Amino acid sequence: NLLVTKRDGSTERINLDKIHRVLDWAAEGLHNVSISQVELRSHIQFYDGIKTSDIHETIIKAAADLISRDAPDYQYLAARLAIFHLRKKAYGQFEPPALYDHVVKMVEMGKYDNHLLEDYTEEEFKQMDTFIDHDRDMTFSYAAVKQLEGKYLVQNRVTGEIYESAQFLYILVAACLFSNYPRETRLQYVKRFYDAVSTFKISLPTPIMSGVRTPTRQFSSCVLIECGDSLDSINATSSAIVKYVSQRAGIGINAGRIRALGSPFHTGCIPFYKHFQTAVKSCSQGGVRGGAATLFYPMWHLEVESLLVLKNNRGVEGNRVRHMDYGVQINKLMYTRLLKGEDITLFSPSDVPGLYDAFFADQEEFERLYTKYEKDDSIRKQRVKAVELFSLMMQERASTGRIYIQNVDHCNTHSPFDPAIAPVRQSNLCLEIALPTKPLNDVNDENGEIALCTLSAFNLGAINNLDELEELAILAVRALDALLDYQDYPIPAAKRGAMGRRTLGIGVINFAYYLAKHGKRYSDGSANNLTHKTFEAIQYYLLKASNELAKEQGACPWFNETTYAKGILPIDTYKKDLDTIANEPLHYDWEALRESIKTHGLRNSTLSALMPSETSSQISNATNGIEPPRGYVSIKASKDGILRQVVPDYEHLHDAYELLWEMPGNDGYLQLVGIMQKFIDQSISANTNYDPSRFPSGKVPMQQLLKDLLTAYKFGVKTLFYQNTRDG
Amino acid sequence: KYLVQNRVTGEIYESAQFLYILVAACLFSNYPRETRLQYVKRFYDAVSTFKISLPTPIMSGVRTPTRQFSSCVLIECGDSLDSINATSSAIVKYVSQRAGIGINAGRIRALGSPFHTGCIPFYKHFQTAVKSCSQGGVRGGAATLFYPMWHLEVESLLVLKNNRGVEGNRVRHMDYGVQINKLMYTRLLKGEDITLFSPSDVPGLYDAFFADQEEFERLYTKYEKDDSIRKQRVKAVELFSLMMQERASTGRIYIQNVDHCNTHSPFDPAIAPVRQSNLCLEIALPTKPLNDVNDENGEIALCTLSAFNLGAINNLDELEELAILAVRALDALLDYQDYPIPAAKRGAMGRRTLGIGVINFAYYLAKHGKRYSDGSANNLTHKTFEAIQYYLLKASNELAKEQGACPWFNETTYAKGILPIDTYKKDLDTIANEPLHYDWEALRESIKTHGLRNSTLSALMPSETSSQISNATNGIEPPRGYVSIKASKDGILRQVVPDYEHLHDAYELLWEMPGNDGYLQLVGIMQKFIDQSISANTNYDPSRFPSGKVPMQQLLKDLLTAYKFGVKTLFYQNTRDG
Amino acid sequence: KYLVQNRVTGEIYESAQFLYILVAACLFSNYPRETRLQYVKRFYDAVSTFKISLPTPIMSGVRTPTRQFSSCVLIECGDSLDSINATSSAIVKYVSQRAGIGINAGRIRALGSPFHTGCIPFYKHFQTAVKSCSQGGVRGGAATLF
Amino acid sequence: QIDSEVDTDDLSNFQL
Amino acid sequence: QIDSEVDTDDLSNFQL
Repeated sequence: NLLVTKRDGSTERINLDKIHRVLDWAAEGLHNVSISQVELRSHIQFYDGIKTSDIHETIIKAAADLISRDAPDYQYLAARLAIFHLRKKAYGQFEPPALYDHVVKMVEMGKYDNHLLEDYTEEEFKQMDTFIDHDRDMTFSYAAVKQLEGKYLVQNRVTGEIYESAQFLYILVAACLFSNYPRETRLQYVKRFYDAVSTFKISLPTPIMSGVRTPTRQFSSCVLIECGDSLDSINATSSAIVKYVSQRAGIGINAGRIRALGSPFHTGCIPFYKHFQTAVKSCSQGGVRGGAATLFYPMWHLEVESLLVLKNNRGVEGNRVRHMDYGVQINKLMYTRLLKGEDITLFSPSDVPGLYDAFFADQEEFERLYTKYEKDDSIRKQRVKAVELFSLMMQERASTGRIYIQNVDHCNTHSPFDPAIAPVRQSNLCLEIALPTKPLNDVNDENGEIALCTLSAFNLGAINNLDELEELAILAVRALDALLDYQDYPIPAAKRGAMGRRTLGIGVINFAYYLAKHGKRYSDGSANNLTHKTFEAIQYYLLKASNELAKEQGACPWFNETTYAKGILPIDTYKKDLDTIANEPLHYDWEALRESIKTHGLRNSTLSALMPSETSSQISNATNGIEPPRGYVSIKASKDGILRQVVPDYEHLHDAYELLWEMPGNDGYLQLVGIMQKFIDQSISANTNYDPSRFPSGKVPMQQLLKDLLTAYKFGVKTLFYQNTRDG
Repeated sequence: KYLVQNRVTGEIYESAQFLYILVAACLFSNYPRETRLQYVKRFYDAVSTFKISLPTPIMSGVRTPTRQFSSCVLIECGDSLDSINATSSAIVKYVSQRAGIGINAGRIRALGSPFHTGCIPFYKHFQTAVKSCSQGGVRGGAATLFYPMWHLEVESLLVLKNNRGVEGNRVRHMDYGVQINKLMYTRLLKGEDITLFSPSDVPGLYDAFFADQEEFERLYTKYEKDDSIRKQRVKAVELFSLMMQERASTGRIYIQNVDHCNTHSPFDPAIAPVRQSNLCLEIALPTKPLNDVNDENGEIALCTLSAFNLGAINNLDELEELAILAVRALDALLDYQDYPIPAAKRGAMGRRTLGIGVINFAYYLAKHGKRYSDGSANNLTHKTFEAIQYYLLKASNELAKEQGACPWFNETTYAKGILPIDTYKKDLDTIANEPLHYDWEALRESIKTHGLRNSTLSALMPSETSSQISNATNGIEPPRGYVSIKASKDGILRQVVPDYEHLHDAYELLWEMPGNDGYLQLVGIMQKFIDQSISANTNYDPSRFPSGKVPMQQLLKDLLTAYKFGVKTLFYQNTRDG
Repeated sequence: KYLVQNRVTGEIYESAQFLYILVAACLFSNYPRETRLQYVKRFYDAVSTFKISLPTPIMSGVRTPTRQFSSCVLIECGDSLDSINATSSAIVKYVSQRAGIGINAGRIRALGSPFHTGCIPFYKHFQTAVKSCSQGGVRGGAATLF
Repeated sequence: QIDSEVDTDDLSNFQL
Repeated sequence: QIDSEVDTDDLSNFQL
């Protein structure tokens, strides 16, 4: 027989057919999946008086455990099953309620924002309800559902109850972001946006996906602070870091201006760097669990040798700041001292009038001032061979993976900002963001400027042609722009940044799949032109939308600080050496655009930035950002058992894919990054990769490391993010 | 190991067929002229064609001047110095003759009770008794020691073989069986406490533990409430994790479900309760503590073992003749062998207990195209062990007619009309529907009238030596792989699983099983018909679990799957590396 | 360790001169009245003025309900399992009453002799017997093996 | 090795 | 790990 405990409390015979029926519905359309296999594996685990919820997790996980490259469709059989369990868990049945009914329930329960009911009428809800296709929950992969369940759907912290499905998330994120539009266009926008996201064309960051609809207003997750050379400013920088990390934000600190050990910060940078680290980790489980930062400094800082080794797992404690990453800032002069095998002179910023500023803003003025200050006896300084410092940096970058490079001249010669007014003098946690900053001198100092960015990405895998990107750019740029007026500003300097420039950073996911589906490869140059054509489409249509929005609503108050304001487009300023690696003609009318921007302005001083991705690219089953996958199958560790995600369309494309460690070397990838940088407003989270078993005696030569460091400078690459070294 | 040879010169004096024929002659030598040489022939045939398998000391010694063949002894120790001295002396005698031992030292009183110095120092003394006849102090002599889960010192006993710690808290060269019943498991599900008591302070708790679960309920809650009684509380999630964390770490902390052993047993627990097991957890027999080595009122339990080769029989009804042959041989053996300790003779003469198992279960399952892990084999297994128990009883019933039932037959349930098919864990009803095929009521009446020669007949034991000689899978276990490697002076020994060429895709290998569930369903189905217990393993592949680590949750969930399906004992845990 | 006392309440019931006179009393109790108390008087004098010194179990137990005063036992083991066992149990009994043990295990036959296994496995066994009534690892009960 | 964490509310649903 | 040796005359041939 075998009895079954229900949700109420009484038994009743087990309904083996009801199961096989749900199981049947679920394999709808999928190929290569055995239903009997799933029953034979779950049913053996069923015990007399087992409860309903258990039967249901048992059959999900059994579907789940069958995911392999050979039978990838299980990915979906397990999802649909989980999707089903989650409907019953939320609404007690399959059909979700009417959206208006649902919203009122959620508001009274205090889990949705009441603003939703003041902003839309029941008839407007009844109409939104018609846009919803609840059948789209059927298209998530299983690794997707696991992420929804854990990070996205509105739920219970404590009891663990789940209150909404995915289509209710998408529709309400849409309602909220587009709620202030006028009646003529609003619900058209809500529909057209809802569609873009629920079909995986536009991807949103976690705090947006998790919080837009609920009473919260915290969504800034990406802050950039610059610290001045005074106690007040360090106190201000620290306090600001504190505020922002309490709200789960990654931070880019520029502490380069701090004066060196034993200057007339008398006790030097390191003790102040430590103080930043504790600010950063002020809101973390044991002192490692959330809160993250990258700190920046110029390569010529007097204490650089001592800063290069801060996260080194050897050494003594008063010389170690290990729970932060660093970006070393380099320009053409340094690299020239490297090629010519001469020295680099270190100076403390406090002793060299306008060297620091010329570093970022005017490379000639730097030349003049550097050689000038080198010659002057009265100035405290320090010489070291340039082969030495570069090796030290590279030896550290290799050892930890996380000593990063900013090429600060590229950031200012090829940028949306004019460096005489608003220079880019740092990046953020992941090296994709590049924005101007002003140091504060109190937390609430109004003359300060901390930089924020609001992020997103197109799914290159989901669009059927480049011109599909027009609508998507419009949707993306409008949503994130509404978001800016919507979210909270804990620090006045941070509002000034966001209100004054309204900067955005929209990237891509699914580059690798995209490359495969057009039968190209990272490593050999076969993809240069496709990549050039693609990022043209991208930048162009992102500007076009921001231009159109600037007409309808006003360009951004500090638009006149940009190059764009003067008629200078990225296509005028890209590193000229790219000319030698691609010949793809421009396809779109950039002069029409030149004039239209110059006249009407832009809503957003920046629009593009290539960021890393993991959560987001799981939800759509897409390759991560622009990176080649390590393998065909991803493994995540989870209380619910092993999570597997097979790269999109494996069965047809396993020989199309170029996997990470199958690339002969870094050269094609960097050519591809550099081609993106021709059109991207900010930077790219660009990796370097080294397989030790490709090198004599299993050891990576300092020669290849530097030769690659220069390949990237030459092709105009602004930043280098992680180094990955494979084991064996 | 088998052929009669020279210790020193290394000369070999006989071949295998001379072994088989003389083992047969010897065991059947007292039969009358009309039947003798027919029995010798019919037995010789059964063994030389690999249908019946005999243990090592029988195969090695029956024909020669020796008389030592007991290789499986169970002692129970009382709570007094005399008894520890008696238990120890008995252990000494028996290990000199290469015997494995099950000690029950559960009755020993706890540290600082009115054994004033506690169990551990006495446990150590048992260990040295055990190893008294061993090369360097690890080479031969083996034992498993038993205790109830509620013993005051349990936390200190759970960690005895732990490779960390200090020496006066470590007994590492013995295995342990922790004894559990329904109450404990209930405190686990409900996440409440377990109260520990020293057996000396709790009148009839120890006895009710094994004999009467209700009387235990009543007495436990009663003693929990009483302030005057030395006791100790601990969350039940804690103790269970500790046990399971130890079982996992060493492989060799074993479980006895003592209620199952007494509610589903050939013995009536009001007269003769089962209060322990043996070295390998397959044996389950009643014992009485001695108070001197030669104490006549003592009872140490012995069993004489064997097994059918499921791979060698062409049909289930071939098992009739084999049961007759098996049961008659081992019965003759009982009158034949020596008895170093009077208590041990009383056991063997009074109940004449046997334990006949199987080898080649895995091959058998393959040859019928079934699998451990998925439930495809439940019914075949149910049909098979029916045949087995039935025909084993039938032969012991027939032998009881010809020669007399055993003197203590009236202590069994069988004597009262109760068959195993009346007493099996009812939850098995939900995992198989195989009808009984044999007439169990005809059998009920015939046993009740004529008796049994042997109070027990069945016990599923591990096997290695025996299953090598016939090229059979080991006991009831799935093979780790298709090829076995042994280290040998003569070079590497390889044995490929029987009929590989045809059946490599039939076999379900150990580490190919999704988990423990089907196997435990199969063990539980055997336990419906087996007189004693089963040497049942649990298995865990770390690379099937998030971050290569086996969750305490699965360990306990399996511990309960086994209780539910009525499984009496759990023997080794195997954890694969990588 | 001499004065009669409750070992949990920590109460002391007697004093040193009661110890001395009453120990005299018990050991001379069965003497003929013609001479009894005279003996009792003189033995008390001798011990109370430190001229004669007595062993602890006599000093702490004589006068009390107990009768275990043997602190000092010698056992000879023969070369046979029964002898081993007998030796082992003798030890266990005595060490549970606190005695120290000398043990002659010299005649146990050597390893390899036609009991194939030799002295050491049995010597471990005596050791565990000697310690069978002691805390754990290094605390109480002692022996010397010859 | 072993994952210490034990869920009692999971367990409480088992019948012996 | 990493091979300390660096060739400057190799390098001097790179154009930035």
